[PDB]
Amino acid sequence: VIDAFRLINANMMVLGHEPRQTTSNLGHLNKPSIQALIHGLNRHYYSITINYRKNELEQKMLLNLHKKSWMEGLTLQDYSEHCKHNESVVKEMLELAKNYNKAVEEEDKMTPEQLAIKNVGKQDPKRHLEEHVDVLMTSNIVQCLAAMLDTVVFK
Amino acid sequence: YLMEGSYNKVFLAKGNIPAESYTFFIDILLDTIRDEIAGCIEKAYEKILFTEATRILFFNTPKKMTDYAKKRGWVLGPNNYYSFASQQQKPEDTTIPSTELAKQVIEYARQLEMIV
Repeated sequence: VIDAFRLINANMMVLGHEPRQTTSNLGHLNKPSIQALIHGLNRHYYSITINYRKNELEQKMLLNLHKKSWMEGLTLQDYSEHCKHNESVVKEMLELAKNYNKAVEEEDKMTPEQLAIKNVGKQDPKRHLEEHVDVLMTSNIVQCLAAMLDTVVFK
Repeated sequence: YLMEGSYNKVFLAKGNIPAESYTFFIDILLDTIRDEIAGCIEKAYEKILFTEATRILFFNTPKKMTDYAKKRGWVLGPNNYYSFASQQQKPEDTTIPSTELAKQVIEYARQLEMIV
């Protein structure tokens, strides 16, 4: 959000002749913001299109630098705490799964829009159960995989 | 009888043939029996004197076992035959399992993210 601007002469408006003498369909690509139009947009000043210059040396030294780590790949993340995390998450599926049963019978009723609005105050096991499953599978797949990868890299 | 270990019956049937002597085939079975019997006894058992294995099948005191022992193992000692089987040094390793396991889990990752 920049939208660089410039002033228009008061003589032109007094003369009434439109400024900027458009000679290409390049400036009329961005719809002026209504908030900006309320003020002196196209009345006391005119916007100028703004673009950016990017090069690989700049990009590769920013994109391939921002979120990176050196050696965290081969770290087993507190093996004692890992299974404890699993127990807490899995135990949540025991109660979450039970509520799933109670959330299947009462569904598939008339006016599903009524059913759709009926899920605006209470947790929906359909989505909550999936969220836990997603984290569970990735955490162990990564955690387990590092176990065999390390067992060959180091002796 | 051959499918199970019951072999004392095989020699009993070897002397009872319906068609004829059929010896042109019984000779073939000898190769398929003695080789199997020796293999079974090859396990981690203890010493067996040259008195059971000698008078067991059909023969009293031949020299066949002497040749039999020669082509098999059964180191000769003070009337002492050994059959040692450890199969313990090879097991108890995961480095080789490490490569197999790594491929396995990656497939779980492969078939869990990319669209088929």
